[PDB]
Amino acid sequence: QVPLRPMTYK
Amino acid sequence: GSHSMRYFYTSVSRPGRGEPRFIAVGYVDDTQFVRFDSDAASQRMEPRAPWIEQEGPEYWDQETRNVKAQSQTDRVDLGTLRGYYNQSEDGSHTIQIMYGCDVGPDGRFLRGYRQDAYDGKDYIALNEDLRSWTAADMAAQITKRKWEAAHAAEQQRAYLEGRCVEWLRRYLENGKETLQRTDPPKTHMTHHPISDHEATLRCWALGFYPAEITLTWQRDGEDQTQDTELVETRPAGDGTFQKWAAVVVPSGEEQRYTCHVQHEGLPKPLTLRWE
Amino acid sequence: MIQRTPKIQVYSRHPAENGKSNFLNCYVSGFHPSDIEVDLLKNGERIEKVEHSDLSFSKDWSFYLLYYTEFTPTEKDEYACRVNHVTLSQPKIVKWDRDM
Repeated sequence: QVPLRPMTYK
Repeated sequence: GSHSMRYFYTSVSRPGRGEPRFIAVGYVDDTQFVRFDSDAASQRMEPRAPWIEQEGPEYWDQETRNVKAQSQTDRVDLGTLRGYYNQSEDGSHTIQIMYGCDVGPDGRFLRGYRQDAYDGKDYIALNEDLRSWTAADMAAQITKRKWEAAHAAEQQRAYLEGRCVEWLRRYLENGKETLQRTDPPKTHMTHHPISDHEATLRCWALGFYPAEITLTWQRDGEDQTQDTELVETRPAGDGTFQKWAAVVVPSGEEQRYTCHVQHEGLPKPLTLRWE
Repeated sequence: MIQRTPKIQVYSRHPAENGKSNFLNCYVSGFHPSDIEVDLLKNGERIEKVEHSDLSFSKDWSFYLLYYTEFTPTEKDEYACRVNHVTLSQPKIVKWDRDM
């Protein structure tokens, strides 16, 4: 299962 | 033994030719189980292994939405990094991301990972502590600062130590007959005279799993690692792997050469001799 | 920017035996960027409807890919892989050799 939400923008 | 779950994301920009191509693939050890490709018609997270197919519709709708949220993030990240390195708007650039967790034989969490790259080189990576970051250059330093102010690590750690291992253990159980196995390598030797004074001795390793293996050529017991040629381990396409190592020996001296194979599968390291 | 030349390997899933169904593989790894052009050939002609794995990468960020097709070898039929990539001068052709 992938994270529920993506990482903070770079 | 230990096991791991790992995902890989690749975002390739293509200015003028539309939005960037996004591809994601998931793995449990050396076995892929899911994939998302922006240039595919479905536009859905799809199954790549028989066992992941027991997951209901809600699972697939969730992975699709959350993996699409990821393409969205990478799409704009591609833009800002272009800025950071003051690169032209017409060039093609790529962002690669790998992340996952390892668990031991008892299913316990060993470690988590999260590393990002820009144009084929390291950009920024989460440290083993899952609490601090390591920027590779001054540009990634800008991202490191933003990521700290947002407590991004906390979010990553929560996943890597929680849902990551929870689902890793689940997949290992759901596909136990296929994932918890080791296929020992099948080995044989080939011989190719290069001239009337030289010949090539190639040692083969076929149908083995996991992919990790060691092939070595010895002469009269003496290790020959330097004159030995090795190819990159490759997939047979059926879940097993292959690989070979070769050595050029004087015509008539092949009896003195031995191939040693090491693999998790085989109880004991094999030994092959010509003739 | 970084550029790496793909390593090309052409082979069959199982040891080749005339008349027996098998799979023809072309594995390209260690390359960068990801754009790459791969084709399996039979008697010089491009084989239609070839499948390939999903772009993934290794430790060093270099990509790897597998192009495959289901076939059954014959004594006369000849196969090969054709590959192009920014790192290559022109399309590179590697013939399949059973008894390698």
